[PDB]
Amino acid sequence: TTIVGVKFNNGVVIAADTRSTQGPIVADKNCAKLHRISPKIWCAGAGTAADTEAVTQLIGSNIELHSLYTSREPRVVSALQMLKQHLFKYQGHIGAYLIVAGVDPTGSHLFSIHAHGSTDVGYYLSLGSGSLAAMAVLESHWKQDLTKEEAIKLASDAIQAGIWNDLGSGSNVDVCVMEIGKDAEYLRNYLTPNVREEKQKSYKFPRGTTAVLKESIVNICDIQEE
Amino acid sequence: NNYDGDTVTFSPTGRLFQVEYALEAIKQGSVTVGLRSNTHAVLVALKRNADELSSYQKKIIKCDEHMGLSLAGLAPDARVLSNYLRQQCNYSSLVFNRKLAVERAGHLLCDKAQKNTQSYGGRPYGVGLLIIGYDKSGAHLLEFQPSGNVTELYGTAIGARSQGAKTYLERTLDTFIKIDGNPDELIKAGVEAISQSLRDESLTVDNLSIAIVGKDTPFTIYDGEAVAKYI
Amino acid sequence: AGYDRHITIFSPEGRLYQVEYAFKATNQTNINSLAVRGKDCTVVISQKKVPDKLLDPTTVSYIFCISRTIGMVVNGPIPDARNAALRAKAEAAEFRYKYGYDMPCDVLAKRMANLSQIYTQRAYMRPLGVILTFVSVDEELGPSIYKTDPAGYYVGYKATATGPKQQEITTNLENHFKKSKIDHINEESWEKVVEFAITHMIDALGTEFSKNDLEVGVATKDKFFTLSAENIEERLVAIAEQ
Amino acid sequence: TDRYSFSLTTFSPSGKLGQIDYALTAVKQGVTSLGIKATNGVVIATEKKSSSPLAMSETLSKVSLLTPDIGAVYSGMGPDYRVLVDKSRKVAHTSYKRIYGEYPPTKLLVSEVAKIMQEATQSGGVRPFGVSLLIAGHDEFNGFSLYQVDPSGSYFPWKATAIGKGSVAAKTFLEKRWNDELELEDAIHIALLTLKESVEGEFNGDTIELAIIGDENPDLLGYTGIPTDKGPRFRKLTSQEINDRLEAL
Amino acid sequence: SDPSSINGGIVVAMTGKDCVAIACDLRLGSQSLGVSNKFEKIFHYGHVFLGITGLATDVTTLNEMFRYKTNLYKLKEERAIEPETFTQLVSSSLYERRFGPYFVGPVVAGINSKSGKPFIAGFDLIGCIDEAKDFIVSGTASDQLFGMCESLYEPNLEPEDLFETISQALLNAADRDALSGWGAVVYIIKKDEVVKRYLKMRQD
Amino acid sequence: GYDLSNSVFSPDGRNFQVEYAVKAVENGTTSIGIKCNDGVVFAVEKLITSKLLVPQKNVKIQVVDRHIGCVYSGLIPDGRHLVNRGREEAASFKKLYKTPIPIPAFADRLGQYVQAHTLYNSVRPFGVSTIFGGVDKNGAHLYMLEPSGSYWGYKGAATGKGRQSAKAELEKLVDHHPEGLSAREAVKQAAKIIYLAHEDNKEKDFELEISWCSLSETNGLHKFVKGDLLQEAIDFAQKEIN
Amino acid sequence: GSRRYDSRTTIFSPEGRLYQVEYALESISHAGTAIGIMASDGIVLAAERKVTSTLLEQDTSTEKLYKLNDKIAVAVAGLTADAEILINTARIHAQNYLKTYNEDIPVEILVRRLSDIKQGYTQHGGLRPFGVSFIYAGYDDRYGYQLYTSNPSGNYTGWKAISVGANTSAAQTLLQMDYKDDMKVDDAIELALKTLSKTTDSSALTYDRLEFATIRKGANDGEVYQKIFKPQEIKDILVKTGIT
Amino acid sequence: TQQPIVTGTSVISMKYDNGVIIAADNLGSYGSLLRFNGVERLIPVGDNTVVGISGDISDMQHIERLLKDLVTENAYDNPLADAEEALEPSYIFEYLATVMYQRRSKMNPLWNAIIVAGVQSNGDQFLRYVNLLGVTYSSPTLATGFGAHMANPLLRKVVDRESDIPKTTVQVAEEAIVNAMRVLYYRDARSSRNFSLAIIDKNTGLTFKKNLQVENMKWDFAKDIKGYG
Repeated sequence: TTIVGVKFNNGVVIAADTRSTQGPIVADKNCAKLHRISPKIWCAGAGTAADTEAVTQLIGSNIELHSLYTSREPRVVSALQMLKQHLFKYQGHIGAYLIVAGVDPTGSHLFSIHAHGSTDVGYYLSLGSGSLAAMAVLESHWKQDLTKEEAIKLASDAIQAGIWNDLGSGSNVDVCVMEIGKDAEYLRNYLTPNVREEKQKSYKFPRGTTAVLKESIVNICDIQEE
Repeated sequence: NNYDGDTVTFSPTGRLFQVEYALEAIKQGSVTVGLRSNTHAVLVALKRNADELSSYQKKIIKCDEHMGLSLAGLAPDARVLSNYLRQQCNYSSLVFNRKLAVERAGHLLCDKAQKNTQSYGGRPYGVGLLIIGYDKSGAHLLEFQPSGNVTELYGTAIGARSQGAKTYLERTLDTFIKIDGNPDELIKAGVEAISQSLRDESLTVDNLSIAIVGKDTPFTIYDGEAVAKYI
Repeated sequence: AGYDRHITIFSPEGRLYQVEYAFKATNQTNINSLAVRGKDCTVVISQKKVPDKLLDPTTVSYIFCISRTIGMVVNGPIPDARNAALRAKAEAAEFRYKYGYDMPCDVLAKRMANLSQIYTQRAYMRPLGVILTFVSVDEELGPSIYKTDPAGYYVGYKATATGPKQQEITTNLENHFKKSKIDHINEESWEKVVEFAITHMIDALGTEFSKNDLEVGVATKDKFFTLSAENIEERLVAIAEQ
Repeated sequence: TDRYSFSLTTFSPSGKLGQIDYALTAVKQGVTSLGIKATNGVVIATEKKSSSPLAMSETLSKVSLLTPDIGAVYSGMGPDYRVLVDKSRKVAHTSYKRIYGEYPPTKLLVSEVAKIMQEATQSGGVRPFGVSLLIAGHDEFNGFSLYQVDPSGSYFPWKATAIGKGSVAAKTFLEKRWNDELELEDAIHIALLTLKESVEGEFNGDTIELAIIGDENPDLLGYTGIPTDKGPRFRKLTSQEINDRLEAL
Repeated sequence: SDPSSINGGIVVAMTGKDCVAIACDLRLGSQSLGVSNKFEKIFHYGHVFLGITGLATDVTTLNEMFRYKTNLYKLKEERAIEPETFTQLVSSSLYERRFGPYFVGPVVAGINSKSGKPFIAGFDLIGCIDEAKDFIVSGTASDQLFGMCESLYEPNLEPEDLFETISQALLNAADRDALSGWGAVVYIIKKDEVVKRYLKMRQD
Repeated sequence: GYDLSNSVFSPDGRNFQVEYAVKAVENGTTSIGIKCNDGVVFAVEKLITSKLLVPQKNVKIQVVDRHIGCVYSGLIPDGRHLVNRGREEAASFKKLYKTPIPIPAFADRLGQYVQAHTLYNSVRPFGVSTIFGGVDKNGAHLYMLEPSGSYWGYKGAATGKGRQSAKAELEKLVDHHPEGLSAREAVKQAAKIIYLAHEDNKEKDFELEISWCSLSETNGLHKFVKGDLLQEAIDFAQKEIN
Repeated sequence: GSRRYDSRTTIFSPEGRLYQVEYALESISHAGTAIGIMASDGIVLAAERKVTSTLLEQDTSTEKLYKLNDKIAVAVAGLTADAEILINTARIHAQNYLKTYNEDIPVEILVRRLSDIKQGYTQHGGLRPFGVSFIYAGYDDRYGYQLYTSNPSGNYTGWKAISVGANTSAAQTLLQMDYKDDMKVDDAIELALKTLSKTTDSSALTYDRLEFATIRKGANDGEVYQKIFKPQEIKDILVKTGIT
Repeated sequence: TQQPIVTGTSVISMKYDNGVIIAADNLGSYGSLLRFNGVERLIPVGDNTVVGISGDISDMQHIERLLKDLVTENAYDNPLADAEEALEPSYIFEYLATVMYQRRSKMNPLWNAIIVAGVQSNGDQFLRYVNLLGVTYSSPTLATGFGAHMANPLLRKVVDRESDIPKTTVQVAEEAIVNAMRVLYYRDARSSRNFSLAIIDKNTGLTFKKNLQVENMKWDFAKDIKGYG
């Protein structure tokens, strides 16, 4: 689980992997860790999966409210503030590790929030358990004033290096590019690392190979005519 | 009921008529007289029976061993207020290790009246209290109204025919201020004071109720054959 | 029933007399206000009058600072003025707290409007008898004026006036934007907009002014300020030399 | 202290609740609004009015957004409309978007709002909101739907209807004008034509507020690369569009 | 020890082609003592199927809880509930008990009747929609199942081939387990009609 | 029947309740507040109703925290409640911010509390005029507080029955000293104008109370005048009016 | 203040009585006719809509008929707004009983619970009653088919045949004359349509103004099929009986 | 719950024929780090009572507040209610006492030990102790903290019983308190050279002698021994 948020002058690109694990078991080869606080404010979550989705749920509802009240497009910091509050109160019993990225009529933005209520700023943030491996690449190759081509590159390659130096990372690489003054593009499966090899023989079995002890029919379809 | 009804209204006269109604509680009350020298305070209360088989209804409530109150008006209201006063006197003994000052308790009582005069569904209390006590600043006699007015006086009265007592005290005013260290004289002067406020209701030795507080004497209530020395 | 108008309940005409009566208590100070939009500023003037000398003139005010960018000008009794001012300051603090940026004027107009609605839906609330003018310079909407009233209704404006004789001022503003053919004065310095405003006020009310007879509030970018009498005097002198 | 907990609404002796009668009179006092249900969309139209001609009317709305599929439009009291729109959004999110994570069907929401009206009729310390609302929306199981919620707290589904003071005439016009198959284009022209009988004042796209629950707009979505989610089916038409349709009558 | 492991119990669910399949064992015991071999863990609301694993009492409690709600949904919207919205519903009701949590795993299996789409979803203790289009497992032998299923599965199976696959996947995993095995039921869920077959499988 | 409650309005802008409270205040005794350069000087007329009273044993001027004097007229018990409330609020500010409350801040608090009693059927508006002021670090200030929940700044304020006389005399005192006078010199003036405001009241005899909060003589704390100073003020007035 | 304006609507009259209840009953005779006829094979609930326009949609309309549970449905007559609250409360009670006993609620229990709720408003609180009348059609195994009516007081009575709303007395006489002790659902349908045809305020009785639902023992071995008909099926059975 | 975070050292005091002396050293310790210097732990309340508060500076601030509040409360009313209804040492004592006890009972203690030192309106000595348990006791010599058994032995060696007080003169008392501050500064690891001193007399009231230095030390003989032996 590695999430990179890379800031550049024309917007912000935020990228993540799609393996979700449950301990040594890989729970899911495909989920999307990229959530939508708003159409223009995407976030990604690391840490406890349940705790990530449910909170982005809660505040996405709340910010939609707020935006309809002010008849104005949402802010990045609106979301960030709501989050901070809500987490601080359980005093870190909710483990959320979110990169909140977004454009608005004030520019591009990139924030990180911890599971206690801490928040940091940078042009350049990395979260999750593979964060370390991403950070390593990200500091040698980064420079101010990237374009969107460059930034996309850098994000995706940091994610693979996470895949190849972290066991919790692995899968397709999803990216979302949010630029100022344009609709946000979801580049899902931008780069596919690792395809499953072809089984050497099929394992389809003939009919009647298992036994049936009895059988019955029940129809959940409807309650009845006559 | 035009402006007369309710403890929330005005009153194009600037008034409220509930207050005056409650002061009628004083008027239909029996007379009581309080007077203080600089070393003793004395309350002389005219108890009153309902009939001959009935006894007399008490009029002086001990609040503390240096502090006393006597009611004039509705008994049931007097009962709320007396409990309250004892409560904060024991409070002051507890928290500050200090006797509760008279001057102060008047103000506490003031607010407690004010707020049933504030809210709708309250009422003004229909009892006026005379509160005597002897503290570190000496003797004190306070007059408490249904309005919530507390006043400090040398000697005062409330009840029916309260005026006839005030005139008496207006003549004998500078007499009882100069008498100090002789409580007996003050008590006799109060008996004579309340003689002027009889309806041919003669002073008996169980109709008169005396209570004193001194420099050297805790608060005491005399009744029965303790009052015969003065009658 | 005999009660339709001691509580907030419709009449046989389908109406709220009570709220009407609220509108009939906004003209008791008989202060007038005039507010216009510059090009990068917003300007509002109100009368100041003291009935006696033994008042201190400084404390007599009707331009109340709510936010650092939103000024509030009140028409109607001063007790209700103060209650409204307090309301609004509370909401402003709370917006900054929960959303991480200062309250927009639009949002404040609506919040206060909804509170108004609540005062005319509960049977034991008395409505405010104040019309509030919110002057701001926004960076998303530009200079703006929003007017709310005791009903809980609000509307935007190009310019607006309030007071008992504010029809005169309406005439003035109407003719002005008739000639200009555009919804705001094109002036790039806030001073001259103060000047223009005072000119229309002298024309409209028919009476000349002095530094102690005026009160001026200006919303520039990222700020709100009020002028003191000394600076108001200077504006008056520069009017004669136009 | 407070003791307004007894209802201010009672039965009249002749059988009725007097207060909703007064409120329904108040609805024929306000602006005129109408809604037509087409086969492939719904159109809602209303008049913009202000106290003064120098007041702005672009910073003011009478067609409000509850959900990206559901809009409302009112005839009656402005102040009452404003708070109740907010409350509708409120309970739409807390009881369908936290429990199923998505927006409510039109009908579900209609009932959600009818309860708020109902508890403005019950429970001392209140009087009814003096509005009629058209709740136009689209859900994926009953298609396009148009409802009217009244001051009483009832609703009715309609095929086309009008509210406000010009309602009697408008409804009689829509009686012929409605057809078993109507195109959203044709319904737009029809709604303008009817509300033109209703309006005395200047007639432009700047005074006629038009909104359609038509078809989805991927451009109003605010993002791309998701084919699974689609755009709002609601759209507010700004003045430019409406100015063409003045001419296409 | 940990509550889920006091019964055992497992649920496997597969998508096929134009069909899904959900299956469970029937063992319900307390730790060593196997108590009942007639306890269904798959329930159904309309034409969503709900399989549930983990702590015993939570199985039943969640079951009636969901009943209450889906009854509301039908009386109101006058339609049966679609498996997708039921997925959201499961998530919410789990997260309502975040402190004093539930100890369960739901598996949601259904077919959209509006497009004919197989739809499966997974859950664990507090919530967390587990997205798949391949298969979902839960229970206390989810390991054994994950291995079995990943090997045998072949995308877009036929309904009867799906039956064979899921049967074997369940049987061998269950006799590699100590908290499962007493009997098994397989639901082959078509688009029109649902077949319930109990499997003959070794007792202990 | 719009005289029945405070939450009613009338189509005349009137809320008869609150106007009637002023007539309760018109029943109180003269009370003056002289704003001087150095501080404030309050004085109250204390009627001696009977020869049974204890003189100089009842205060109608009470201090809040230690630098804000409060003197009220109208209903003595009711004003007493108001002062108690203001002390609660003062102590709250002092705990929360570690500084004795400013006088304008105090003004906000009391004004809000009295304004509150007109928004609910449940309560009765207070029938008292208050005059409160003192020295804080941003200077001496003076406020007079209406039973309506209105207040303004003042260079001299008065209330009571002999308010007629007092206001006129204060006008003169600001015409004698347009740059002001000393709080030292103002003791004698308070004596003077109370005496002059007792000819409308010349049924009785009275006792004069004076108190002051000035920076130059009490070091910014609210103290009472006594002794030779008090008696000298008495004599001053006495000779003027004879 | 507030005692000033208090109207006191839950006090007695000199009659020993409650005006508000009477007034609610009065206002329900302004509302539509709803009819319940119990056959030996099922129950017919037939309700006549109050509003009808060629612009009204009557195809999503179930304004009068509501399912409380999939054994018990009601016909509603009175204030719709108040009725909605009670309907969802009823469903919640049904699910609660189902929750704690895991067995479907008898008709008895539900009718009474709702009656108690109505009783609470008249008993205290100063509130006005909920002005609704319910006809409950239900099937339970203990008493079989059960027909009930309850009124704004919070009182219920069982019936063999009943009418509520407008022209209660007229329809009741009709039902007397035309009732059989055992009937079919078809015979019952016929009688219901006819009674509404002789009591309808418009000269003609039409499918687009009829709401019509049944609960039938067509479904066998202790299953009951509820049916809320489509107006197009109501049309056909309206031509069967020869009204149209 | 609450435990010592920032702490002062010790308050010492004694009775003499016409009043009391009380003194405390000026230190705010943060453990070994002597983090705050010039911090005063004697607080005058009234003009004949000095209240010396030991334990935490944190809780000490919030008691400092309440003393001032009590003065305010007491001053409220007639001008005779601050001349001669003024606070007394025995009143101030009880107030501090009660509040501390009730916070100990709620299990969130005000962690201090307090000495209240003064003379009465009656003209009597009053020197008393309260702490974070609610224990109260009076004695002719008192201390808190580490000086409960370091300085106090010396002071109790001058005045053993209450009948030797009229034999002890104010300047002998003076000597003893200086001497005991010297001993504290020697043999205790958290101690400051600065100390504040107050003398409460019943014939001239409170005189507050601030920022005395401890002088006349002995260090001469730490060059005649070496090593550990």
